[PDB]
Amino acid sequence: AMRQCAIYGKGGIGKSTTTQNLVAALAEMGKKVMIVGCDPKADSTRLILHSKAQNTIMEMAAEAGTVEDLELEDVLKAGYGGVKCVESGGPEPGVGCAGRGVITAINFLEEEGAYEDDLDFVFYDVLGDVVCGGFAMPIRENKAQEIYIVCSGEMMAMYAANNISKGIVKYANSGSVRLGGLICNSRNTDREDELIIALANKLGTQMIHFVPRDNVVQRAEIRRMTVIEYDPKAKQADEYRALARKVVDNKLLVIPNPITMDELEELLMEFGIM
Amino acid sequence: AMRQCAIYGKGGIGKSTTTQNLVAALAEMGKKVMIVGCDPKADSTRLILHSKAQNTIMEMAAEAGTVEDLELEDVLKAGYGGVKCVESGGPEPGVGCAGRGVITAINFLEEEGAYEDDLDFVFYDVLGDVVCGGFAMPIRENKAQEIYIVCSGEMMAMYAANNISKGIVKYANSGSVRLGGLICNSRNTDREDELIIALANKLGTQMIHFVPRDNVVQRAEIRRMTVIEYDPKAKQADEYRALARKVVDNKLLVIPNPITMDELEELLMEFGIM
Ligand SMILES: Nc1ncnc2c1ncn2[C@@H]1O[C@H](COP(=O)(O)OP(=O)(O)O)[C@@H](O)[C@H]1O
Ligand SMILES: Nc1ncnc2c1ncn2[C@@H]1O[C@H](COP(=O)(O)OP(=O)(O)O)[C@@H](O)[C@H]1O
Ligand SMILES: [Mg+2]
Ligand SMILES: [Mg+2]
Repeated sequence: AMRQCAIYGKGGIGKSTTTQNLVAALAEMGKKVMIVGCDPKADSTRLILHSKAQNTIMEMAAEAGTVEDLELEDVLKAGYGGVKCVESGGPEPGVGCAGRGVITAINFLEEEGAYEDDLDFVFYDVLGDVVCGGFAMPIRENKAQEIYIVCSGEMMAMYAANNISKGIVKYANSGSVRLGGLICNSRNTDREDELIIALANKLGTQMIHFVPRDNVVQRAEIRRMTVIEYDPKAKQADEYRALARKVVDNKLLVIPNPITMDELEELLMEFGIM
Repeated sequence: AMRQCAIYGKGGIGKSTTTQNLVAALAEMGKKVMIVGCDPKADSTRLILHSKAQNTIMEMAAEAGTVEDLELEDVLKAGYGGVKCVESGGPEPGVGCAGRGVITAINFLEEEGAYEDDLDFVFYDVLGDVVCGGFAMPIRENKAQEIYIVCSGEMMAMYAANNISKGIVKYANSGSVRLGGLICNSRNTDREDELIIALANKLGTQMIHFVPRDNVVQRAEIRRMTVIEYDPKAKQADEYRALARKVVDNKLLVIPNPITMDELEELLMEFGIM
């Protein structure tokens, strides 16, 4: 068995930092993981690979001629803890659909046997500001059974979580894609944990972890490293270990209950965030 | 003559708050303005209309049968200072292309004569996290000659500004779409103004205004109002008046010079933001 998970959320919310640190913690535990980058920013694997970023399947297929001329062993790269890494890529801005590389990449990985029985987890790191094209494909085509949404007390981040949840509902008649939890990536605001707990309850899920804002993240990332590798004794490393443990142990996977803008605004007003 | 302007930027950066306040300041000056909402969030006109939001062209065409059964005078709504307002709308998450409503809306406005000679400005408020589909249409189809990008010292906001600039470059062989400036919507961080000035210089544009972070915005918006209308004496009202004046007087419209991720990271490192 292997658990296919996707991390969604609005841009800049902390998807890639949270995913790579969570996965490093899983590898530290003994799990075999692969990360599939599904964001055109294409820096979703750099902290595992100690790298600037990673060359993308779209880039690599173009140099090889066709995606058929690519070999999986040339594409997947292993970094910290043996974690395997790949980036989808996408067309340049203003050219075609920003999500088109995700479809090509996931199909390539499936055909070439990347989903080896020894893997324990796959994590897709997916742009979540729009839920369409290749960005919706992990949900529409039943690729990620467990969706975790990174958000914060920011209205836009909660709105994005609600929109992703609407996408999950739309495809619930087929497949088994479910909402597994919200991850609050703290803005260091008061009552933010309570706000995200309340949002999760309205959606029917849970706040699986509250990730604190901590400067050690920036110091690790300047050195192209997860906190797990950079400073295994840091408080923040233990936070990512707690998130990883709760993901491993999580059994709540629901069809969520999207809320109205009225309910979103009411949540914001109640917890004094405004 | 009328100047067609578009406000782009990543989600949550301040596009709609900045646009509606800028436009209220223009109306206060005596300008005739229309705002075209091009973001699926569809709350780009609520502060002009004193409203929850505005029903969208996609919603309204569906109830009327066809977009041909819609009348412009039923669609455009006027609020503070006579500013005219319309929302494109878009499909639900997971359904088709998130930007498809923008194409329908702009074509409807053009055919129905919305671009009356008496208008001084049109502002499109456009989602900027992906530059594709209907979100690229104002650039691809030469609808907004002057692009202003709202950003901040946040790496993701600067990355988005760079991506939008790449879209402008891609279509520079036709039409007259140009980058008019960056608007820094402050995160209250040190050297943020200098950082955005430096980014603008590398792109070949300017920082047209630094908008401070000010709680009066939240107090105005709780009451569904621009700061201009809510408290015309507020310091922040004068900030939006300064932005509006500089937009009116701006003559620098360039084909920008997009930068590398290496240059973006170097900017961040230099100004001590990290
Ligand atoms: N818990 C945290 N503490 C401190 N900084 C963080 C934290 N989470 C994310 N960041 C910083 O926020 C920025 C954006 O995070 P990232 O994961 O790249 O977002 P996304 O992938 O959602 O666009 C990065 O500079 C990252 O280092
Ligand atoms: N200069 C500012 N000072 C205080 N709050 C602001 C400012 N600009 C924006 N905001 C707040 O930031 C949030 C997001 O702004 P908004 O314009 O809706 O972003 P976007 O349209 O880019 O998604 C809103 O709650 C808004 O009130
Ligand atoms: Mg990322
Ligand atoms: Mg907006």
